[PDB]
Amino acid sequence: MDVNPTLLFLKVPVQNAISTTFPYTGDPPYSHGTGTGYTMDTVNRTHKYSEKGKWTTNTETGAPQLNPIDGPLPEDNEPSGYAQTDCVLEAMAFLEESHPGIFENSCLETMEIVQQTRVDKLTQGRQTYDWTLNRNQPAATALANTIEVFRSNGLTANESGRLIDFLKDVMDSMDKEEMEITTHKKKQRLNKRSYLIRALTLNTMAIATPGMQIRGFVYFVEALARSICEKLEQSGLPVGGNEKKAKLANVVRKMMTNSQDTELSFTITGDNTKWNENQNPRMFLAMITYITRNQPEWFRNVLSIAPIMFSNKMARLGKGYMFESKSMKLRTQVPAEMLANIDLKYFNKSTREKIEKIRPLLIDGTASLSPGMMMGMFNMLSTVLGVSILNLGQKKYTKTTYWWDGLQSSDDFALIVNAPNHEGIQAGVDRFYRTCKLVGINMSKKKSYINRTGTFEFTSFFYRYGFVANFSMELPSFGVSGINESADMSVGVTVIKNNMINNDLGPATAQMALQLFIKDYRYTYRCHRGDTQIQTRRAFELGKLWEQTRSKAGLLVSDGGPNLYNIRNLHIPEVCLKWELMDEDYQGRLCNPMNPFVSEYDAVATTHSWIPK
Amino acid sequence: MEDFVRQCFNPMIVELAEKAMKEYGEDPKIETNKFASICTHLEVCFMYSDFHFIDERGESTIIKHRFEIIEGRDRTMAWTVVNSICNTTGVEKPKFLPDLYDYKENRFIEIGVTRREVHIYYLEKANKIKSEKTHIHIFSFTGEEMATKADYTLDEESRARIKTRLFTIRQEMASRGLWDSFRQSERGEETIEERFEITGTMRRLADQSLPPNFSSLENFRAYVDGFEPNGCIEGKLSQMSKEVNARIEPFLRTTPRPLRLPDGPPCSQRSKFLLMDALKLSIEDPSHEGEGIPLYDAIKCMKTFFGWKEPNIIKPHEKGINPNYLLTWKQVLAELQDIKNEEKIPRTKNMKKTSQLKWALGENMAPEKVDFEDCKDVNDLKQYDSDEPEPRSLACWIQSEFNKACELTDSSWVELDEIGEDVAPIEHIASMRRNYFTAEVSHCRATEYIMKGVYINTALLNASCAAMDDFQLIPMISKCITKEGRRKTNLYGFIIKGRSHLRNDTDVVNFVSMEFSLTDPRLEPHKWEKYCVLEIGDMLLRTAVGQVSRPMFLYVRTNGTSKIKMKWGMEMRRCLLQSLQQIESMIEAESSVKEKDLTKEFFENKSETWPIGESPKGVEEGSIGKVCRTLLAKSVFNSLYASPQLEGFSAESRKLLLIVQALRDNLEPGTFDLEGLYEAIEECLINDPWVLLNASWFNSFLTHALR
Amino acid sequence: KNPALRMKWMMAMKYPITADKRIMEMIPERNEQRQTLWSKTNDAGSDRVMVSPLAVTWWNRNGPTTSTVHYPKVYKTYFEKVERLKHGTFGPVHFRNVYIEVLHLTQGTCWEQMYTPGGEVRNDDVDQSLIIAARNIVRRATVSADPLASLLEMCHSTQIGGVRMVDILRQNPTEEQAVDICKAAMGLRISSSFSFGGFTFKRTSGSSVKREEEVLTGNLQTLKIRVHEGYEEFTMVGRRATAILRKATRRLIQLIVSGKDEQSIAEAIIVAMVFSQEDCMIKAVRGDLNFVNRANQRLNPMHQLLRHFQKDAKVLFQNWGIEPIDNVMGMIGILPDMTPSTEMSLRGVRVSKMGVDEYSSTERVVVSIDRFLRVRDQRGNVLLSPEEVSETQGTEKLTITYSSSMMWEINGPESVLVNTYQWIIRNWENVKIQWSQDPTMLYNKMEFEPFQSLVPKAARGQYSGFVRVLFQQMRDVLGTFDTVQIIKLLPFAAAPPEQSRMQFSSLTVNVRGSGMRIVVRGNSPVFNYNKATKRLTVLGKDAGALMEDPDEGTAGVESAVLRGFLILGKENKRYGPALSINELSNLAKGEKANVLIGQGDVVLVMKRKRDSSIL
Repeated sequence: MDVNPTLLFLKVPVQNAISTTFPYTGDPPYSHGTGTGYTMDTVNRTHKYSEKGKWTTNTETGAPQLNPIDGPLPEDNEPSGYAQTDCVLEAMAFLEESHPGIFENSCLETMEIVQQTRVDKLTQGRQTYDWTLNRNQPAATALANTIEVFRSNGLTANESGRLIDFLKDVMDSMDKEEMEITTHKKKQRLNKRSYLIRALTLNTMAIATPGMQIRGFVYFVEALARSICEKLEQSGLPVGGNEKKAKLANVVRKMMTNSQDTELSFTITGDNTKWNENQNPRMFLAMITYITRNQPEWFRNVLSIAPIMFSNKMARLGKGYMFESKSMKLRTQVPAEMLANIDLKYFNKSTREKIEKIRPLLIDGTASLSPGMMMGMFNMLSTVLGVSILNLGQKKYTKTTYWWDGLQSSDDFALIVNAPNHEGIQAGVDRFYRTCKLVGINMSKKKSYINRTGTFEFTSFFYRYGFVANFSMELPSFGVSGINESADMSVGVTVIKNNMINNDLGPATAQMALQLFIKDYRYTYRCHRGDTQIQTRRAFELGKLWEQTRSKAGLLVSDGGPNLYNIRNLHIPEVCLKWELMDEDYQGRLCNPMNPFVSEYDAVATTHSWIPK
Repeated sequence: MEDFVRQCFNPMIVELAEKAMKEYGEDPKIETNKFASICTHLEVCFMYSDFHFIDERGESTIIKHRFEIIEGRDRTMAWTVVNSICNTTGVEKPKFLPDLYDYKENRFIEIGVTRREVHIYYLEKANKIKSEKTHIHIFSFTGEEMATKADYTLDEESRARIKTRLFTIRQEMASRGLWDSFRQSERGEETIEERFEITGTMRRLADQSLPPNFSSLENFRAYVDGFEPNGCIEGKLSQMSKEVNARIEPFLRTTPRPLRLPDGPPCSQRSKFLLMDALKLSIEDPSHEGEGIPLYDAIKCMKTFFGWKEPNIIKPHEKGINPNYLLTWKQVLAELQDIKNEEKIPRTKNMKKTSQLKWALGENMAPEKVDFEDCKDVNDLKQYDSDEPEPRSLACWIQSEFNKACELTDSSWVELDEIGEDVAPIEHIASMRRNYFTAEVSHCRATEYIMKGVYINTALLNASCAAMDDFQLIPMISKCITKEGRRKTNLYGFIIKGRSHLRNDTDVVNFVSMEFSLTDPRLEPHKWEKYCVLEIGDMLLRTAVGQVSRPMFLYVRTNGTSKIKMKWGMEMRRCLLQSLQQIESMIEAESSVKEKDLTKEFFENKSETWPIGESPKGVEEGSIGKVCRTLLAKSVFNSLYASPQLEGFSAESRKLLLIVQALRDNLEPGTFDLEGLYEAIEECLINDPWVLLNASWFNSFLTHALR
Repeated sequence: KNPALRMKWMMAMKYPITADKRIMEMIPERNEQRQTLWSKTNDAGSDRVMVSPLAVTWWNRNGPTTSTVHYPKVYKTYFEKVERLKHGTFGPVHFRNVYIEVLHLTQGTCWEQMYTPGGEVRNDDVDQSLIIAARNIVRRATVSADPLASLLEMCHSTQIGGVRMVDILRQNPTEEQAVDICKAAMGLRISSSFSFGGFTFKRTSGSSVKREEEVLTGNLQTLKIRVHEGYEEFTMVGRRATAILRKATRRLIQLIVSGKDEQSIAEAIIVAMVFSQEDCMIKAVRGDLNFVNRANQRLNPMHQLLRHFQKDAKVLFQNWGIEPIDNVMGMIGILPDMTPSTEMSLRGVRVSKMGVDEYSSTERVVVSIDRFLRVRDQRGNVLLSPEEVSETQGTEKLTITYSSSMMWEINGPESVLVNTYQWIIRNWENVKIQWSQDPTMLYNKMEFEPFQSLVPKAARGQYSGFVRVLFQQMRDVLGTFDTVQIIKLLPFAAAPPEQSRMQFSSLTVNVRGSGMRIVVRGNSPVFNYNKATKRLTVLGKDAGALMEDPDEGTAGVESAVLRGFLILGKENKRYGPALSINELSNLAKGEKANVLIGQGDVVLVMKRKRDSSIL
């Protein structure tokens, strides 16, 4: 009598109606999760999980460092960052044994790209921290400023245009005692410690964005990790949709069908939330050194620079804080540079406690965070570690009646464990839990569940009895990209086609997307169909065209003609789709090369393609 | 130069080259010679692996391709194929990615083309790669050809054809007058020794980045290089604490309990506009002079009413400015009359700055700006009130809101353009599904809300970015089509924006919104806490006892919106797409099990019953139409009430739903930490009414399913 | 986000376009309406002037024209895409889950859709057009009230490329399942070979006799079959699969099949197995077989078994058994997993390289036609039937027209509307007489069934009631006939009307998803009538010509526009000012007003004193 959509599941199995539980399917308008207190809590938790790790004082940045590796083994189920180097190396060795040569081929096939990439490759990317201006900036302008400053400071080897040359230039600049920054004329002298702390910065508006001196090394290490993952089957990256869908079915078939009827199989789905706390750059450096065994030393240095630099990473602290006095109706803002020495009476209990915890780390308005990682820079290496842990589960390594396998993608994991009895299943799951704890892999027991094999999910790819329900992508914008008629039409139709091909977009939904596309395009460009009664200035001349043409379907949609696109015919260019139907006189007028208007996407060079003023 | 390559080489080969160079992130425009080199390499590889097949007996036949391309695909596919081939045939794993694989010979072959002499290229390639059981095919434009062991898998005809292709290509470059550049660009890629030394600061940093019990990076490198595992994992596990374990709690039917809802004062409406209680001043068919302009439409809609009274406050804004709302409403009416008195009315009219206008907007209540140095010594100077809002109990008004949002309206709220014809049977199925769903939902209130929000937000954004320092007036207009087929134009109220000097997308613009209504706010006053209620007229409504007079209320409220929120509210059309996606996914899920397109009996059958509600006698079902309307209403509610709380609750409760589902199918499920999941879910039920109603739905489903 | 808003706002101004200066001395300073097509302002940082997109439209519509050369030759990529798409075909879609640009169609969430692109290859225009036309006619006639007479009507009421299809049929030796069925229904001679399982079966040695056998299926279902006893030699002919088969009394001994791909070879092998009438496959039947066509009519058990095997045959392959093979030139085996093997093959089914092909036959026989188009020769074996007709559909090199009453829902909703109005106008005299005398039968005419589909289901009964009441008023008022209105409004009355109070000012017809609107009064884009030339245009496509009938009112009053009201022509300021359609519900019997009907014209209307009733 009163609506209750959840009750739909009372007859429909949940896996079918999973889209019911995705409230947004878009980008919300609030942007909750960025600021300063979040950084405070992140640093505090990172250093808390390493509570018993050894403390030391850095010699270059002059900031404390925490090393939890090889620390005491955890005694409780709470998260532990005590990852043992020997266990990690043994796991990597076992992975190599099961997949001989993998690291060798990865290294030798990546050396070329290490020696081939150009400087401009760094231009592509997300926002970057500009040490020159001390604020997040576009990658291209940051690169221009960096080359300008280095040229001023007499470091012009990067002029060769090779990425490795620029990395050597960065090394030389970092070795220099001090440098000059000229802003427009204001000159700033950054000493060795100042420049070093700036270069190891992690700005926070991939939540964290490193500086520019660390881009190339991160790129190289991620390239090696991707190359290693490619040969790995359990790795969930960098495959697309269809292959990811097939991975789940293949794993289930391998684990279940081969097993005897007597044997019992179970599957656990688990989420590794807050996955960067317990993984340290030092363990990554260890695995990197292991990977490049018996390899040229220059390549080893280039590849190991990244985790070495990250282990001394400095984390910036938001923009600051905002205080308000209701009594006097006043508002003020304080920066993070003054948060080191300031009263704690303004803040509340939790905020003042966090400030108390993080006070002894703020160096020059930038906390020091050696342990733990930051989101979205070394994801592939984490996937490599996960697949190694999984590979350690074969029947030969386990040396037990039970066994297990599964998939890991560094954000979600699924594990199928089978054994002759229920006690066998319990033993298998417990042993996997402990083994993954030893390496520092943390399984959240409050967001994981176990059930008989057949039904589970992984990276939102919900799986039920051989059926996958990929929901890992959001719907893009079906609007006017704002270049020109033909350009916008082509890019948008290609966008919808591509989303149909891979992102698993239903046909009917694609049809409504095309409908809304046509609506928005006509509204924006004021090119409405001649038959429609809508009125505008452009409709006058447009109307004339509708009368002149002998074939309505020949006219381009931008010219007021009908939209003949559909699921079957989406890849064809709009101009080419109406080539024959277009009247000969219209064809000649439209594509006249001598037009005065003209002095990626697939489109024809018609007169409708102009550059906006 | 690239034009010649594009026009001569076939589209497929150039597309493959473009994909390959896009994988490596190299722009073709900057590197011209390498473009031609890669195109030629791919072409020669494909020709080497073209028109060659293996018969069923094993002999070589020319018409199972004899040659399989490995370099014509991406890295992942090539690696998978070569791994499978090696595992099946037990062949030594290649170090690199081979160009081609010969099935008859069951061996990997590499293709090489060079501008200079073939012998140097073969020598360097063999020294670089050839170590054991490897074959390379080397060709050149000079017409000289050679290979390994003088063995050519290709016959004489194919070799001659490839030589002719190379010769005609070379003649083309020579005619174009650019072969000299092509030859000079080749240099053998001199592999001078590469040196990368860590020194100075970096050496210190590296030495300070090792595990415990290590003094320098070199010691660790030596240790790991000589490392070989020996039962370390077993020893650590034996010495690991026994208490650490991921125990499985037997999950039976009796274990789950309903989510504990918060206690406190009831909730309150917080939407940008009224949903159940909106009122419309409508003109059936706008045919007046000067159409399209929102101001004239608003004036005409206003002129249709004559029940204006003297405004007075019935339900005042407790924590706010009550009188100034009345004063600004009076100012709005007087300004509209003044506009009526005009002759050459411009497109829009900006309200003059007045005390009541500023006070209602909040301009005179906005704290000023001053550096922290000059205000540190303030007794009550505190950090912004980042305190968790107080808990609010569940209120029944949100249930009624959703119920009325799911009802069937009597107008065509959404108008969609046309597309091409459908020829494929799958196109027929897609069109059928889309048309059925659209006919179902095009008359639902959710579409009315969508269009109202879109119009309000687009008008507000245009006004904000048009005049920066003017307090413009903006009618809340919505155009629809009745069942009969007359273009109805409804006006719900008015909005006045504040100063709109916007530099950042998150900059907040303050506006004051006045919305008509006919609901007595003394029935459920708690629902109305942010609003000021005036009684600005009386309306005559027809009932079984004639034309009865009832009060006409006005809800005035000061709100603020950000440009990104404005765009979010301007892009609500995607709710229809989401609701479709949902119903289509359910269609596919039910069809796959039966293995047949089931939309025909899903929609037209009218014999299916999907539980969609509850009644005093028990649960209640509906129709696929009710299901579609419910899903669209849910999507629109989620869009309007966008908050992190909603997404958090949905994400944390999806897992509980999945576990209950697994329980239903007798899958013997188990939970490592059920109480932790319960706390994580309940962490999102504090004050929001939408999330509280969702939790109530979840509890109802829990108590029903397990029975 | 930003680019879309930026472009939306930029296009607003008068001269948002930038063009070279030459345009100043090449196009008129303004438009025929005096609108200026350029501005003297020069683009910042350059010498280009600012102009408006109105100049773009002016150049597009009446700009100087040039010869189109180098365009077809330069664009060699997308043109092939167009050719492949248009000349390609389609097929049935299965819900289970050249080819590098059609990924979306072929593969989806959980369904597969076959597609074979085209290019410039294959047969000629006339043969393909005849085959497709016959396929459509047979497929539609499958579901008619009586397929035989219906099919004859469609064949006699259609033409191919401007030439009546009967002449082509009589003067064309092209062979196809649909064409053969149409010829057999027409009573002419058809090929001796019988089209079964999608391939043509031609006997060339041996013979057999028919016996009625009851067989218990593997699913415990008893089926009666006409089993053939006696050695027989058949050839299975198909474009992508040609095979030679021997059969004996309940025994298959040899089958050599050659096909381009493994799928066609497997289909031919399955057809051979089902035709062999082997007991093992009878024991291999699983599930309940109730396969039916679009008409839901039960078919013979053999066709049901063939369809079931075509669905899948994995559980049947291993059941045949294992037998040895010998290595021979041009000999290929058949593994249970459908893969050639040099050392082993599936029982009684081999694969060759060349196979049996090349020479064809020119033999024709006299045949009889049964109730549901099942063509059966004198001997008794089934020759042809729509159940064996392929689902492939493609394109027509030359225009093909279908004037029948059930081919309208093929070219599209616009075609449905145009053809419904063409049928109405062509039968104007008879339809007028029927409407005047016994309109109830007219409102039940099947010829209006397509229109009922376009009109939304939710608003078809109410539309029908409004139309019925309006037409009753038109009949009972007299003296105010208006043919255009009758033709425009007649088709909406097909549904079983119900009482309503709405006064529809426009009715909606769904075309290509978007819903067009046709106004009850005056002209509409869907329905336009030019009295200056006396021509009816439907969506821009001519529908015929109207001749005024021997009834008309040429002096105002029109009683079939407003339900319960009579419009009295031009407005009169003396009467009550313009009213609203909604308000009209309060006027008393005989009252008069100056209602605003629509557009910008006022019409005086009087409320009918009487009341027009309907069934």
